[PDB]
Amino acid sequence: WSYSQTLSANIQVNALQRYQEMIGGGCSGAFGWACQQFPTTGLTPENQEEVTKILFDENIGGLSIVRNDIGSSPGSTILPTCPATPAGPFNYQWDGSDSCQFNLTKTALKYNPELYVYANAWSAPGCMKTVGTENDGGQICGVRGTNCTYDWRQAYADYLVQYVKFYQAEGIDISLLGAWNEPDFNPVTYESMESDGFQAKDFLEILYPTVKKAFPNLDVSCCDATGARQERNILYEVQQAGGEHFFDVATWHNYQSSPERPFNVVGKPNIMTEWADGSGPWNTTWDVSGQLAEGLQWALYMHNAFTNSDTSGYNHWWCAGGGADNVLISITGNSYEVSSRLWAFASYFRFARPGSVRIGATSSVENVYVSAYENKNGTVSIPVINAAHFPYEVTIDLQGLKARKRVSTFLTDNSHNVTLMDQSELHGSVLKATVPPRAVQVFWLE
Amino acid sequence: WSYSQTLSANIQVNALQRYQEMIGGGCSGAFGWACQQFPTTGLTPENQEEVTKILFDENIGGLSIVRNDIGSSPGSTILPTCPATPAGPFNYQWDGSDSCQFNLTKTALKYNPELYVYANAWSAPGCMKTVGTENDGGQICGVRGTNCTYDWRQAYADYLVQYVKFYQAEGIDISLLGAWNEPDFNPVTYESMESDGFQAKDFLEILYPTVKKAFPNLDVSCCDATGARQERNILYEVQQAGGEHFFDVATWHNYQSSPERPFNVVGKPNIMTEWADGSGPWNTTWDVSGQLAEGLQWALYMHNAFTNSDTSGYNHWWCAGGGADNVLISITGNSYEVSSRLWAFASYFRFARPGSVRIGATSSVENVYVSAYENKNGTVSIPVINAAHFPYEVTIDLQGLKARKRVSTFLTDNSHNVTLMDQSELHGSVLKATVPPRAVQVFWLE
Ligand SMILES: *[C@@H]1O[C@H](CO)[C@@H](O[C@@H]2O[C@H](CO)[C@@H](O[C@@H]3O[C@H](CO[C@H]4O[C@H](CO[C@H]5O[C@H](CO)[C@@H](O)[C@H](O)[C@@H]5O[C@H]5O[C@H](CO)[C@@H](O)[C@H](O)[C@@H]5O)[C@@H](O)[C@H](O[C@H]5O[C@H](CO)[C@@H](O)[C@H](O)[C@@H]5O[C@H]5O[C@H](CO)[C@@H](O)[C@H](O)[C@@H]5O)[C@@H]4O)[C@@H](O)[C@H](O[C@H]4O[C@H](CO)[C@@H](O)[C@H](O)[C@@H]4O[C@H]4O[C@H](CO)[C@@H](O)[C@H](O)[C@@H]4O[C@H]4O[C@H](CO)[C@@H](O)[C@H](O)[C@@H]4O)[C@@H]3O)[C@H](O)[C@H]2NC(C)=O)[C@H](O)[C@H]1NC(C)=O
Ligand SMILES: *[C@@H]1O[C@H](CO)[C@@H](O[C@@H]2O[C@H](CO)[C@@H](O[C@@H]3O[C@H](CO[C@H]4O[C@H](CO[C@H]5O[C@H](CO)[C@@H](O)[C@H](O)[C@@H]5O[C@H]5O[C@H](CO)[C@@H](O)[C@H](O)[C@@H]5O)[C@@H](O)[C@H](O[C@H]5O[C@H](CO)[C@@H](O)[C@H](O)[C@@H]5O)[C@@H]4O)[C@@H](O)[C@H](O[C@H]4O[C@H](CO)[C@@H](O)[C@H](O)[C@@H]4O[C@H]4O[C@H](CO)[C@@H](O)[C@H](O)[C@@H]4O)[C@@H]3O)[C@H](O)[C@H]2NC(C)=O)[C@H](O)[C@H]1NC(C)=O
Ligand SMILES: *[C@@H]1O[C@H](CO)[C@@H](O[C@@H]2O[C@H](CO)[C@@H](O[C@@H]3O[C@H](CO[C@H]4O[C@H](CO)[C@@H](O)[C@H](O[C@H]5O[C@H](CO)[C@@H](O)[C@H](O)[C@@H]5O)[C@@H]4O)[C@@H](O)[C@H](O[C@H]4O[C@H](CO)[C@@H](O)[C@H](O)[C@@H]4O)[C@@H]3O)[C@H](O)[C@H]2NC(C)=O)[C@H](O)[C@H]1NC(C)=O
Ligand SMILES: *[C@@H]1O[C@H](CO)[C@@H](O[C@@H]2O[C@H](CO)[C@@H](O[C@@H]3O[C@H](CO[C@H]4O[C@H](CO)[C@@H](O)[C@H](O)[C@@H]4O)[C@@H](O)[C@H](O[C@H]4O[C@H](CO)[C@@H](O)[C@H](O)[C@@H]4O)[C@@H]3O)[C@H](O)[C@H]2NC(C)=O)[C@H](O)[C@H]1NC(C)=O
Ligand SMILES: *[C@@H]1O[C@H](CO)[C@@H](O[C@@H]2O[C@H](CO)[C@@H](O)[C@H](O)[C@H]2NC(C)=O)[C@H](O)[C@H]1NC(C)=O
Ligand SMILES: *[C@@H]1O[C@H](CO)[C@@H](O[C@@H]2O[C@H](CO)[C@@H](O)[C@H](O)[C@H]2NC(C)=O)[C@H](O)[C@H]1NC(C)=O
Ligand SMILES: *[C@@H]1O[C@H](CO)[C@@H](O)[C@H](O)[C@H]1NC(C)=O
Ligand SMILES: *[C@@H]1O[C@H](CO)[C@@H](O)[C@H](O)[C@H]1NC(C)=O
Ligand SMILES: *[C@@H]1O[C@H](CO)[C@@H](O)[C@H](O)[C@H]1NC(C)=O
Repeated sequence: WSYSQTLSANIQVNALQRYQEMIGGGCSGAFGWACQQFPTTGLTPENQEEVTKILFDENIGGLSIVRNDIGSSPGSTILPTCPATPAGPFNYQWDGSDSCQFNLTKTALKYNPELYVYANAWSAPGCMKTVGTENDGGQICGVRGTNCTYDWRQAYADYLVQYVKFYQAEGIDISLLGAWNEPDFNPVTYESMESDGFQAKDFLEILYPTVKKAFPNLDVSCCDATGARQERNILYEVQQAGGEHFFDVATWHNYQSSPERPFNVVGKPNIMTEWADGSGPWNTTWDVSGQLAEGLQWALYMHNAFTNSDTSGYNHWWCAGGGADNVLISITGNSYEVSSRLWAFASYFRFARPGSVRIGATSSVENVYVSAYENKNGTVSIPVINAAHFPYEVTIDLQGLKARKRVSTFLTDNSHNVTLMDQSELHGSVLKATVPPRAVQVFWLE
Repeated sequence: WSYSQTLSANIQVNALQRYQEMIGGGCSGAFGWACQQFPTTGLTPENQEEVTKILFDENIGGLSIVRNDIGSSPGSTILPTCPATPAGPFNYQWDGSDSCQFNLTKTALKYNPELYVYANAWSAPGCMKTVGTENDGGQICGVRGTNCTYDWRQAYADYLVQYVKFYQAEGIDISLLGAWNEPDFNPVTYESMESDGFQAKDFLEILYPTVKKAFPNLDVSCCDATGARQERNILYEVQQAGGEHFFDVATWHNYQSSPERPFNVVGKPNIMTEWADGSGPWNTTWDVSGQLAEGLQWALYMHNAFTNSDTSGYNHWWCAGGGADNVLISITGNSYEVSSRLWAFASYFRFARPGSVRIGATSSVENVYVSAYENKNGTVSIPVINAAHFPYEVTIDLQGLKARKRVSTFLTDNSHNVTLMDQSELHGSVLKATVPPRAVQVFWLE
């Protein structure tokens, strides 16, 4: 809703003030959701291509991250049968599908050559865990606080690297490798594995050099905790245990604690690697209810992470399929619907491409939000969020961007999906525009 | 889970550093949940008393806040029929039940004489709203951005004060009065009413002096937003509109944004007035899964709010009844179970009573959390949370508490519910103790 009233906001953007390097937005096809995106029954191949294109085409959804589950379940793992001991031999199996995640990754890469693939294990194979199963939590055999018949840490590291090798041989580079999912949480009934930061360091001291020996440019994550506070606690313990230099990227989920402050690592970026409305019905609205599933709220959640926790990437849970509101694109039979959450993603990532750097942006009005990003080639994005219920006349002072010639204005609200509204020449360093209520307006400077 | 390892933590507590004044913990019986706690069949009257005592007895749950819905629905409102215009006559009705909330409040007061009652409207009567119904959001007629036939603001203020008068005539003092619930959110199907901060100020400028004339010590809240960020935006706008001194307490819910920083108001306390696991099954465990419903997680959520957003009070959603995990005590027939979330509440509020002041407390270990509270009468509570998975030997240095002579130690973990562990004489200003893994240990100084 909105009403007639106009106020003003002053914004200053300063390319001399520089923060994090951005990675992008993304989603997962884990647990067979990639097969709902690529079913070859119901959704036609034309429509499966279109759905993936909507997500990963720079000009539409703008996404760049595909997060794949290194599976550990019957029929989803590269190690369906384990050797008796870590001496092996190991019989690795690749079916060219990987629960259709290979299809998802290959197709996303077709539409986005800058794809950032995150291979993330939810559990080790059960044979290398205290509980003897990929379900029900438990620990990698060989970290402190375990008493298994053998130390399986090297074997688990080698297994993760082999998964990466399968994708490399198909011509797909992995960008990030993770060995846990939500290690602070035991869901019991599906792939899971628990850890504190001391036990995590006990594994990372083996994983990290093993990875760099095979793939010197492959980054290692830690540790996909359920929330920001749980991640900070694991990060503290990893560093306390001596493992500061055994991971490269802090990864965390937004389910069980959300941050308003940075993470407790120096010199490492962070990615929010999973979040969704896990309980509500399928939803597409931008700003009708004010509920957390809506697109405008996701624009605001992302602004908070990028400006207050210096976050470099942001992932929905699933890309496309069933699962009610857990996807960005809902698929039923040969039909699909796009949630306006994707246009919140696009408002950031259609314009701030991988390698862009967040730069200084301030607003004189608390709920007229602004951030700004400078691409490697010097183009600049300024996504402004008018979270108020009436229009704001904004004035944007540009510092450090004198080499800019043109400005294009894009709008997302209840009747606009990143719509091009205006294009003008830049004849000074000041932008003036009226931002509609409850909207994201992106100023694209070239 | 835990393992064998011991590390140490240094803690410093300083009564010379002083923060917020505490109000307490509590819950609601709105929407008929008080009638599930006091039912006409099933739970016996003796068990109804016992459930209320478990919540509000200082020695058990330690809660002090009862949050009541000033109802607006057929059968639950003090204004069953509206006059045609704000001139009235208003035919107010008091049935002495208030959807059993009177019984909840009167029984809670019997177990806690310091009960802090928060009377909170979810919506104005439909006749005073733009939408003509208590459901489906909409605005108080007469705030900016409305074009109703009449300005109903004074009438709504008088109606809220009359509700308070009915309670005060029955011998129950109301401590806080709120005119909206989640004004950033429209659930459509139940009592709701929307507002931005400008519109809220337009009503608060009438409600506030109306309230203080009738009840000079009755505090006014604003505005029970669905999350911390939504509350900050409304508070910004109320103050931008000129309304800084038309409310007394900032109220907010933890559903759609959680804080790690203070709220944007000077000289006013804040209360987190509603949160719960809205979707999961009924749950009582302390630390088995690591899921957000668990008692240990709630202890940590409260620590975060009290130490990082200076929060003075904390409410579950419902007190007791059905509704899966939305209650602190589940009732089925003549049986009940208590969630260990209640022992997280007690770890703070059994010992930090109304009027206590949060004092300085630091820990040398990130996930050994500490806070500290000084009661008006000089006793001090120090709730330490060992969020690690092994025991910590803590050393607590006490500054500014020379005149305390005794310490009692209370423990909550998977096998203890605020159990008295030890009582010792206080020699010197140094406490030493081993805090078990995944536990809240309270040091009670007298
Ligand atoms: C400051 O401040 C603070 C805070 O506030 C404080 O403190 C506090 O105080 C309060 C007041 O006083 C209190 O309360 C109270 O209480 C009571 C009871 O008591 C009892 O109990 C308790 C508890 O117990 C439990 O716990 C424990 C621990 O753990 C254990 O051990 C036990 O066994 C138990 O257990 C159980 O339970 C639990 C839960 O609870 C569980 O968990 C478990 O498991 C189990 O089950 C206790 O504590 C006590 O004891 C104590 O004390 C005694 C004396 O009495 C002694 O002898 C002992 O020894 C002890 O002490 C020790 O310890 C402790 C701990 O425990 C420590 O702390 C110390 O220090 C020492 O060391 C007992 O046993 C009650 O009764 C009360 O009530 C009342 O009041 C109310 C209000 O307030 C009301 O409502 C009610 O109703 C009543 O009323 C009545 O009374 C009054 C007076 O009293 C009046 O006024 C009225 O009117 C009425 O009257 C009527 O009635 C009567 C009778 O009663 C008659 O007589 C007449 O005539 C008429 O008819 C109260 O509530 C609390 O407790 C406290 N806290 C703490 C923590 O401590 C302080 O004090 C201050 N200070 C200053 C200086 O000021
Ligand atoms: C600095 O970095 C910047 C960031 O990267 C960079 O900007 C971006 O550059 C890239 C690379 O060039 C651009 O991406 C290309 O886009 C081509 C299509 O371009 C045309 O369509 C665009 C989108 O059009 C929609 O949106 C507009 C804005 O709302 C509307 O006006 C349109 O009507 C249209 O709307 C429809 O779709 C919307 C969703 O998209 C929807 O909301 C709406 O409702 C409606 O449905 C237009 O922006 C663009 O228009 C501009 O350019 C034309 C000139 O062509 C002008 O006439 C226009 O007036 C306007 O100025 C175009 O119309 C793609 O074809 C291209 O694909 C190729 O490349 C990718 C990989 O990048 C491959 O995967 C793909 O297969 C293609 O490969 C083929 O070609 C390449 C060479 O092109 C070759 O190498 C390869 O081997 C193969 O042969 C690519 O995706 C991106 O659009 C730019 N973004 C922005 C925001 O501008 C910037 O240029 C850099 N600057 C410098 C100096 O380096
Ligand atoms: C400290 O504080 C804690 C927290 O309050 C107290 O611990 C809790 O106590 C309550 C009761 O006071 C417990 O609830 C009861 O649990 C028992 C045990 O159930 C378990 O074991 C059974 C085998 O003996 C098993 O059958 C159960 O499994 C069934 O039920 C679960 C429910 O989740 C379901 O998921 C399964 O699929 C099964 O269907 C379970 O594993 C249980 O038997 C009790 O049932 C009785 O009462 C209920 C009414 O509540 C009634 O409906 C039943 O028919 C039956 O009459 C009841 O559920 C609770 O589990 C405890 N929680 C924890 C974390 O321990 C603790 O007691 C306090 N300490 C002290 C000293 O007081
Ligand atoms: C900008 O981006 C937004 C967000 O992606 C787009 O808006 C969404 O568009 C989709 C379709 O692409 C909409 O989904 C469709 O909504 C229709 C309306 O549903 C309402 O009204 C009917 C009428 O009775 C009710 O039955 C229903 O419950 C709703 O109240 C539906 O009719 C559509 O149903 C279709 O699919 C189902 C599949 O089971 C079939 O049963 C039907 O027969 C039919 O084939 C569908 O659900 C969605 O509502 C839009 N959301 C919003 C917030 O607008 C914009 O289109 C896009 N802009 C542009 C220009 O493209
Ligand atoms: C999420 O978005 C959906 C649409 O994708 C909204 O669906 C509406 O549902 C109500 C019934 O609950 C219908 O009367 C409307 O016609 C639906 N709208 C449309 C456009 O189809 C749903 O309300 C949204 N939920 C939230 C919480 O915002
Ligand atoms: C919340 O607490 C309940 C107990 O109140 C836990 O219940 C267990 O549920 C599983 C199935 O999900 C049963 O097999 C167990 O027997 C139950 N335990 C008991 C003691 O009844 C439940 O697991 C907890 N949920 C979370 C997420 O922690
Ligand atoms: C997935 O890709 C493989 C080869 O990469 C192909 O054989 C198979 O048909 C694809 N599956 C779907 C459902 O598109
Ligand atoms: C570990 O397990 C083996 C085999 O059960 C047992 O012999 C050994 O004592 C255990 N180690 C410890 C330290 O308990
Ligand atoms: C509510 O309180 C009155 C007076 O104490 C009592 O008579 C009535 O039975 C109570 N109602 C219920 C449902 O317990």
